[PDB]
Amino acid sequence: SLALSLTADQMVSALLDAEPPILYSEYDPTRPFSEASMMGLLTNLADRELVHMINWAKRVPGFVDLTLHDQVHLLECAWLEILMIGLVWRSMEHPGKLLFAPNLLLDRNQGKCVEGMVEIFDMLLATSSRFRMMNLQGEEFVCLKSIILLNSGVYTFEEKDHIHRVLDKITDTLIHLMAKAGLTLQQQHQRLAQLLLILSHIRHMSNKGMEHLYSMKCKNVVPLSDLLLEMLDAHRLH
Amino acid sequence: NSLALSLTADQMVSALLDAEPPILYSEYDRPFSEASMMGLLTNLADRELVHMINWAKRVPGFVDLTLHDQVHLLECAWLEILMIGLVWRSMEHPGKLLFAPNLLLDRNQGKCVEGMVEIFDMLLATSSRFRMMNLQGEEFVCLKSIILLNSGVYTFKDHIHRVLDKITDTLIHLMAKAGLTLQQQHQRLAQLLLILSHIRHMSNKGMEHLYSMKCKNVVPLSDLLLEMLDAHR
Amino acid sequence: HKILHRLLQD
Amino acid sequence: HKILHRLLQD
Ligand SMILES: C[C@H]1CCCC(=O)CCC/C=C/c2cc(O)cc(O)c2C(=O)O1
Ligand SMILES: C[C@H]1CCCC(=O)CCC/C=C/c2cc(O)cc(O)c2C(=O)O1
Repeated sequence: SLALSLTADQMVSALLDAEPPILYSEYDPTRPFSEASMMGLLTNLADRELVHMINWAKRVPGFVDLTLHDQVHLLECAWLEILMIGLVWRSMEHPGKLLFAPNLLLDRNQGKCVEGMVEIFDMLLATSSRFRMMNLQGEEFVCLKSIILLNSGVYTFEEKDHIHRVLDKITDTLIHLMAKAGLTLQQQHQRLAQLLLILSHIRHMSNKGMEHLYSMKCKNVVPLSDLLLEMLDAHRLH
Repeated sequence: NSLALSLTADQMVSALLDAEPPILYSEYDRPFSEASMMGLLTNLADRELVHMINWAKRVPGFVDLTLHDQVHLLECAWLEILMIGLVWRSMEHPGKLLFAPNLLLDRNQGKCVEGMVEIFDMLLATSSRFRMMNLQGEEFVCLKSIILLNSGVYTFKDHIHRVLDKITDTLIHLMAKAGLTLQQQHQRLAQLLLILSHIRHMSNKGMEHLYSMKCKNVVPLSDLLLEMLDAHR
Repeated sequence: HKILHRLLQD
Repeated sequence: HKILHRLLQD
């Protein structure tokens, strides 16, 4: 395993190099919004992001060493979390707006056009505002995203101790980044705690979002791809 | 400008330890039905909640918040608080959940109630995780206080986050006391706080289950429990 | 206007 | 079996 043989800098550059591209939406400024249309846009984007995410996870150090079965499980639990922290990250410098795509920038008012959406919009906007005041760096973001992929499903399965080992390495990397930025030890630990506590909120937003996705599936007016349905079924809501 | 920030790490620890709620008992019993087990658990939850409120008021910095901010934090976190408490006292009972000293249940009994076994397994997994980490009581009370102040902080600021830093310092101070190196200190801190993500997940699953119990309308739910539940939608 | 208010104030 | 399974293989 080369994942535990990587330095902090080698960890950072690897994660940075593995970054998925910013995809565009099929958004038509001519077309008036409807519920079905806006949701259709968002579910379509998510489906396309998923393909890039799955191939991104392969390039996360340590993920390849897991069994296929364990890879499937981690991605099934964490996929909406990964999307969400990605959405929040690229929305950082657009206060009061979520940048789903470069051509798809939405405020909370447009989230109200979809019943039950607004609550999730506000939580995402608050997360994005929190990253802004912390001045979250790209190097820290990619660490947090990899932590989510490895940590979220680890309590729901010999192989775990390897996962926790990789997780410990990423923690080392975060601290290395903070010490590099001139922070004191007290500040390093405080910032580390601040960043990891965000993940609690990201889990919460995902759980809520998953429930919303389940409801969309039931009223059956918004087209959901087969992959998106399978990720949804993986959480087994009733 | 208040008193929580002035405390030392040891004064923080002793305050939290002193504020700990008591271990409550369940009713003395006959094999459990779905309604009987849920009755005992909801009854227990209601009595634990009353002690949780007084416990919360004794967490340094919580009294400085407005009445409405205190309400928001507790409404958001109450099930999380119950769960880490349940998980904590279940540590020395592998494969079992110690709801009360006279209510020690395993996963087979979680199947007395539909949809309960998954929550049971998640709690059990969390408990053994704490066990394998050798979680200390001083670390536990820090984690529980953290859950209280953090879970609802993104659904409202500065005071709360300063108290959170204060507890992080206290957590690190505890690990430095135990003889852990700097690397082990921030590694363990990370390991502990990542558990809170799972605890959040368990609480969200548990909240949905409580909602469906309300809809079934067979298990008697107190008004307090009903209000705490309705705050999440 | 809730039970939680009473418990926190007492 | 499922799609995630296949995409993780290729
Ligand atoms: C607003 C939130 C509700 C999440 C609940 C939901 O409706 C998911 C289906 C629509 C997808 C939205 C979406 C798509 C992406 O490519 C990235 C994302 O972060 C999201 C997303 O976070 O949706
Ligand atoms: C099993 C789980 C399902 C959570 C869902 C649920 O049924 C909540 C209502 C019954 C109360 C359970 C309970 C009571 C306590 O005093 C402490 C607890 O940790 C719980 C609890 O964790 O409930």
